Amino acid sequence: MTEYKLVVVGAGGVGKSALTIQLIANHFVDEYDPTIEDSYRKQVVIDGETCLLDILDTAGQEEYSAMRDQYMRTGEGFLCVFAINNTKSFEDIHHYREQIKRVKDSEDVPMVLVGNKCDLPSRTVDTKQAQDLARSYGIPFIETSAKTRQGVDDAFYTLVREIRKHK
Amino acid sequence: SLFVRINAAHGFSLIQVDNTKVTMKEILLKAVKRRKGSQKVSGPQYRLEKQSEPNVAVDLDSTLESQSAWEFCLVRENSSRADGVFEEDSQIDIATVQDMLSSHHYKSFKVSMIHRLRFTTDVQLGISGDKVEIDPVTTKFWIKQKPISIDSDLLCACDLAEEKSPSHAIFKLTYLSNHDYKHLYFESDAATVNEIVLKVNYILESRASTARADYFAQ
Ligand SMILES: Nc1nc2c(ncn2[C@@H]2O[C@H](COP(=O)(O)OP(=O)(O)NP(=O)(O)O)[C@@H](O)[C@H]2O)c(=O)[nH]1
Ligand SMILES: [Mg+2]
Repeated sequence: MTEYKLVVVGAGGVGKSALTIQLIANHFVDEYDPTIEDSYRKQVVIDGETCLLDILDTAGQEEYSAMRDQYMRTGEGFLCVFAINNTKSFEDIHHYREQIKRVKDSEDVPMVLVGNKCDLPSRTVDTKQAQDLARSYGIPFIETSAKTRQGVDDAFYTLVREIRKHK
Repeated sequence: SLFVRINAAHGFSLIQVDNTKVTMKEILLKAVKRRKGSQKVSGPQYRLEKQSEPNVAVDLDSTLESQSAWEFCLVRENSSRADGVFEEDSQIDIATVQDMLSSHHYKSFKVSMIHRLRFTTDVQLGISGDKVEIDPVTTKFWIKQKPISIDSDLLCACDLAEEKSPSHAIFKLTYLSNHDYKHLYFESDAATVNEIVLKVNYILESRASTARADYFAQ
């Protein structure tokens, strides 16, 4: 039983908690209750291997940024989430990767870029631009919708695969 | 604002509460909706246990103050805490977690400010994620000290300069003052200084753009 420790990071309101619960409880949380920190275990089969997913739902608010140093050392893969309707949540991805590579003191950390809320008609972040970012940082880019469950499973499973390649 | 940790069978949930007057039932309600996504009661009902007292159900109508605790176990009524996977010993203790989560929260400290390395003045030092304020506490034979407010973005460092005994410790506060760096020294008991130094350092690892220039100069 291999255990992968996953961490969902990103700016506030981009849907980190909604994606996590969509993976766990398979339904959409319409309320926006800001996260302090939450952990979830899920058992899943990925590419023929049954895996124990340790999921960490972190805070998008900077008031709780002092927690980031603890959860960034222990985590193995990081799900960097922005919302396609929030341009700065996309720009804030730069800060989140820099902190991850700084705390982990490594240049090659399992990571996946996730553009959430792809169901909305108010897109402001280019898929060319987001794809270009992920290519520049050498990580896969997935678009997701916690409302329609689009690519929710793919986003988490890809990060597990990125963790698995790393070892 | 106050924080409690709810431990469940599949993980932990950190919950923010307004105050200790909140009922344990409301805390239960928030934890279940967070753990399960929905407020739906579902077939199994849930109970809250004080972390120190296993297998015992908390009075849901009691206040959070009644419980002299900040960590609770969320357990289904049909099951036991021992059937879960969480309630781990690798997790950071709750008091430290509350300290990290409360860094931006305003808190004032009575400390002594050192001037010219030979004099002291009793000041009350208000610290928050917004600003650090230095104010006197309680005229022909006394001039009061000019009130000083330092915006958090101007702060560069807050370090423990010296620690001699639990009743004596000195820390240094560096900040940007019109393209020049001023240094402030304060003295208090070791416990008070350690809390202040740690509180500001949490704030510093939340902001940027002037500390890096200070560290580049160093
Ligand atoms: N239309 C739509 N709304 C979404 C989607 N994902 C999340 N939301 C909504 O966006 C809001 C914020 O979601 P939430 O998961 O709480 O965000 P977060 O990133 O966890 N916030 P925080 O960092 O404060 O914890 C909620 O109202 C939620 O319903 C999505 O894919 N589509
Ligand atoms: Mg959240």
